[PDB]
Amino acid sequence: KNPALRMKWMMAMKYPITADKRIMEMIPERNEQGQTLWSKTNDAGSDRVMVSPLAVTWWNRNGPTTSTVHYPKVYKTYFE
Amino acid sequence: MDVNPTLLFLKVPVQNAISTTFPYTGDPPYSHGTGTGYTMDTVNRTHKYSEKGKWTTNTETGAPQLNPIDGPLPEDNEPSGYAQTDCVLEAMAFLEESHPGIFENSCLETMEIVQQTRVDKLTQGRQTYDWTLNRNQPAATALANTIEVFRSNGLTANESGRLIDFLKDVMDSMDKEEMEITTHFKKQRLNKRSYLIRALTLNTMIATPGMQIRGFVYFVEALARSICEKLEQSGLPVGGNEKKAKLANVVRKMMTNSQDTELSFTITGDNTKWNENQNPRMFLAMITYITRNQPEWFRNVLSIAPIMFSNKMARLGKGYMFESKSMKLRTQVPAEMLANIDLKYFNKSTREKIEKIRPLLIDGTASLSPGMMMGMFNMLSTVLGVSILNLGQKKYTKTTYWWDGLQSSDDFALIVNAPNHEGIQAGVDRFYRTCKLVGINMSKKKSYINRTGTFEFTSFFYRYGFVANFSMELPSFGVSGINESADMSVGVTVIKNNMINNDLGPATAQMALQLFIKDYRYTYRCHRGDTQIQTRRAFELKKLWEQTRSKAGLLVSDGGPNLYNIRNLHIPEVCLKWELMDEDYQGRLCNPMNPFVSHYDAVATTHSWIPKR
Amino acid sequence: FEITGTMRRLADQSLPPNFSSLENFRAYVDGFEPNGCIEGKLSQMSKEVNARIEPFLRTTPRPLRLPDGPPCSQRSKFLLMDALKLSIEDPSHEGEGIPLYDAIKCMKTFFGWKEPNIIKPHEKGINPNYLLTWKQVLAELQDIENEEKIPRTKNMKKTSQLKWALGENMAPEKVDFEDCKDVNDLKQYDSDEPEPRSLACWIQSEFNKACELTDSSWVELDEIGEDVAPIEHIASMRRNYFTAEVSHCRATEYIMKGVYINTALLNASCAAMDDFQLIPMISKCRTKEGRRKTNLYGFIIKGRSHLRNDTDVVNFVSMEFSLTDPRLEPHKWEKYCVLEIGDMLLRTAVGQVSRPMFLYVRTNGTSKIKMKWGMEMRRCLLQSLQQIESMIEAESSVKEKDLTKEFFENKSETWPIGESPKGVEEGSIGKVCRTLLAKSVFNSLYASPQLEGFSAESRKLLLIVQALRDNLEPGTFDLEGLYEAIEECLINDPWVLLNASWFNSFLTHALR
Amino acid sequence: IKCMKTFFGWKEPNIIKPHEKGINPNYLLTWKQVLAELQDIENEEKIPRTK
Repeated sequence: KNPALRMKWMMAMKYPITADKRIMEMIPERNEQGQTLWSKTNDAGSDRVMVSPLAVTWWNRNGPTTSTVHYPKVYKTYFE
Repeated sequence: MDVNPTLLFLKVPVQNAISTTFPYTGDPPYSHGTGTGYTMDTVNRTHKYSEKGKWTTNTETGAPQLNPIDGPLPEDNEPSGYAQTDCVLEAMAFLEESHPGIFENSCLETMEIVQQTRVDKLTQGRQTYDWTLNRNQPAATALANTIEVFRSNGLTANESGRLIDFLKDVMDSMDKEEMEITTHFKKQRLNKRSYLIRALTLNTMIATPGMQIRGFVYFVEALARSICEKLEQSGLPVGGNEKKAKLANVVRKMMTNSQDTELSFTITGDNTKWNENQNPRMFLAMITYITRNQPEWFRNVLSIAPIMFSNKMARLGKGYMFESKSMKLRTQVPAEMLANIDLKYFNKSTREKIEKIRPLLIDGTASLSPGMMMGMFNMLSTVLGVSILNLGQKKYTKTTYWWDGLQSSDDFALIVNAPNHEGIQAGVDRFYRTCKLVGINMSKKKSYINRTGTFEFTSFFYRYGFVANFSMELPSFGVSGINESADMSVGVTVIKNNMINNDLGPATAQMALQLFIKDYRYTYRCHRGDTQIQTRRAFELKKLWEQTRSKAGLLVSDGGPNLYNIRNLHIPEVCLKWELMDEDYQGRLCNPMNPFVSHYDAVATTHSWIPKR
Repeated sequence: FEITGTMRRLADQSLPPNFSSLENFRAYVDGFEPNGCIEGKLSQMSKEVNARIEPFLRTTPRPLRLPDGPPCSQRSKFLLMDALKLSIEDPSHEGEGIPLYDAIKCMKTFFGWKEPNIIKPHEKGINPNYLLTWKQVLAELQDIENEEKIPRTKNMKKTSQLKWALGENMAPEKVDFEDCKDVNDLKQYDSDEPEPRSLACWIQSEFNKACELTDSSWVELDEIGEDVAPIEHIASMRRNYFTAEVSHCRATEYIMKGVYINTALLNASCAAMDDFQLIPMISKCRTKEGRRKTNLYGFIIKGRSHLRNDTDVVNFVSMEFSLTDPRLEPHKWEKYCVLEIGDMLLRTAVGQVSRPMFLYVRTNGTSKIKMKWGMEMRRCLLQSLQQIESMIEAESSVKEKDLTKEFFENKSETWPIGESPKGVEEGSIGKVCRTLLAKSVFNSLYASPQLEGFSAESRKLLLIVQALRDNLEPGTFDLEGLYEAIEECLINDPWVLLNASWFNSFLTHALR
Repeated sequence: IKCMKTFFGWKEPNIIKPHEKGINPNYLLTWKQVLAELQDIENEEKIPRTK
């Protein structure tokens, strides 16, 4: 019932995140240290795959880069 | 040396260190004071303060309703709900006279609000007594249950989308002799009496009403809010900053024309048994006076909630629990067995409650015609109190003394000016008796009077032009538990709102931010990349740390530092750092093609993931 | 919009008397004119209905009458001032150590174990069961090294002494009333009025020791954004001056103990619902030289924790190390059974001294709503700070300047903070901060409806006394009613009784 | 494990000096398996004495 305790408990789990099936062809299963980034396990009722929080940091430090020029202007009020 | 914190009041005035007298500043872990015995005591107390009323069995109900108003005037200072219709109407008339046109205008804005009122808005509320399951359920499900049962019957107009048609469907259910329910798992039938009694019960949870009355009470609350917004003496429904000025305003208004020889005394007053004495029939009279020279339909809509509150009932909790010392049992009795039962099974104290309540038992629900419950007509009671305060002008008292002040739902502060001490006493007595005439009782034990300059009103301690600025409800310095991106924004927004609503101090806000950031980092394992704490993420967060040239642009979820302070809490973290992030970091973090997101103000980043279900 | 049927006939009875129809009353109201009935009904009203003001002089207030009876006893969930720690140092490679192996490491540093014997017996328990429970705790910590794989958590064997200690067999059966109608002794829960108890001296000593300074840092707060605005400078100055003085206080250690223990209990209750899991009482601090230190206070054996609501109760047994003899103040330990478990060797300045080391054992019960209350004890800092800050802003308004510097930096200790044989002593701003933190912590620990009622009702008496001290001519309407309202909350709670005694001392010193 | 946790400079392995009489990819995979099997320790319900 309390979301905070649930979040704290579930972050201690191994693959608390859900991602698209295509993630397995974008990030390696294990990183440089041998830590597994995702597991070949589907979601409870959908086609999403179980994913570790390490995969988000792996994407943020090694993922493909795109153009982010119009992002500063789309949230015009927030950046102002 | 024996430490004694209270001795701090030998030097510091009490109003300055008043915050040290509040033990919790939050919500204590016992939440006691509720039960069947408490409800029985409440009903007995309500019917005891109005013993000299008129008893009458209701035709549609069959329970003895008590009408105490227009009864004998009280002889002593004990609580009494013997209100007077003529006095109430005179107070309303004088209130309208002193503020010409207020009732008419308030009727216009109430009509404007009532026109486009949506049924879905009724989902916003606390726990509601569901009349189908005979139990407490959230309003979001109670509304669905009632509309679906109405759909099962010939009451399927509430899909018009406007709450007026839903209320009309509620109206039409009154004149149907059979209410049928088909639960997809049985056939249930409620006749006239059963449905009527189930539609007029106040269920324990302080109690809660059913779903057929929340719409009716909302319109009268809106009308009373419109009335109060034009009233200066009311302490509702304003927030904190716009309310702290009202104390100074009323202090100055009573100390300008006053010279140095006219005495001025202020009373920090509290009202005793506020809800056990005010009567819905007087609220009916006030509603009728307010909406005069108005369309019949609008007057009819607003006139029914006092009627139902005059013909309401209180549910008797869940029951009582027994024990045995031989067979080792904990058998219970529900509420429905309190009508016919053996009185030896209870102790001495409960027996008197049962003997007093037994005449009022009808199908497990006690009859409670006089009185109210906790916090239903707070705005209307505030209007009545302001009307009583309005009688303190010199054009109404016609005497050397005159009073004015502030009135909240049940709290009031009253300043009275008079040339002499005897005039002050006479004015206090006249205000007391005028309140007694209208069913308003002032707690003598909880009230005190002194010279003007220091007083209290709704936990606002005014002393020589200063009001203490501390928060009576501290924030939660914890993660909301949504995801990394949402939790930061929600926490900083909570801190900012609590500063701009409860007048949280800047240093306390900074320490709350520190505690929240600590909790966030420990929950999401996102400690700084230069830290020595080792977790499962610590490797990756360090590989992102040395890789990044501008380390002050990294998000906290990415091992970056905290750049938040008092001046930054209105800026989202991504926006706050979108000048120090590296180009590749910006491309990776805000890539639309990331596998974590799929198509309270946060930019969509890779940290906006969906957790496991 | 129209009303027909049920409400048309129902409204006629929802009117003032001498009225028959709702439409008749509605028509009557439309023509109402104020003829001055209020003045007439005031003239008819009896003179006994008044609001007579009795003056409040410097001889009117009387001291609160504390109840009589046997002295009060400790009811805290862990030992406060009698706690003993088994500590181990930790460099930097022990980052996230399992609480079970930290407890084993802490116990391996003690070689003074003896044959246990009961020093003070519990009057309402089977003391041999407590002895056997301690022996089983000691034995089950040595079988860990004898397993093929090392377990992350230890679940104890469900022995008879644990079953009695955890209340696993006295839970009676939920049977319907129809099957037990004819029972000769079936009554409702005996709600015997709590026995009044007198105020004992131990609680004041507890509070005194709670405000003192320790040799370790107990809070290490994270960094914040750089200060630019002047208000940020003021806030940072206040917060840094508050934290630098409160970080070493014993109340902060109590906060950390509560947070850690309640977090561990909640985690065990959520995870091992059927196990008699052993939970170490662990706290972590920083030494004066910056080394991490882990402290073991004792052990908690948790019962079955099938929790559905927030009011379901988990039973547990707490065994806590101590060096205080329970026979000095036996009345404080009414609910404990105290064993003698070892001989600690204290190396004081005059050499080594051998002192008996005791174990305090009692059965307790908690719940999810109580554990969440204990987990969020860091709020006691946030409260305490705003109590100091509000004392500054209120005082800095009459001078229309900023008095932050004049409070912390001014080395004149100018705040009356306690009693003494000679008189009222005075302390500095830092001691006041620690005293306020200790008061908040004790309010959290000894939280009860009696404390809430006493605080609310004595706030009014404090305000009245303040108005008297301001020569504002205070006036009351029923002072005896207020006094009876206050004295109703004083029954048996040591913390509320201590606060009432504090109020009595302030009242006897303020009228001078 | 404690000694290995003090190093954060791990990199993607590649063969610098191949063995003239061996299958170097087997050595690369053996090192990768050594690294991976040291992280599965935390995924066991009980901690083993030897791996």
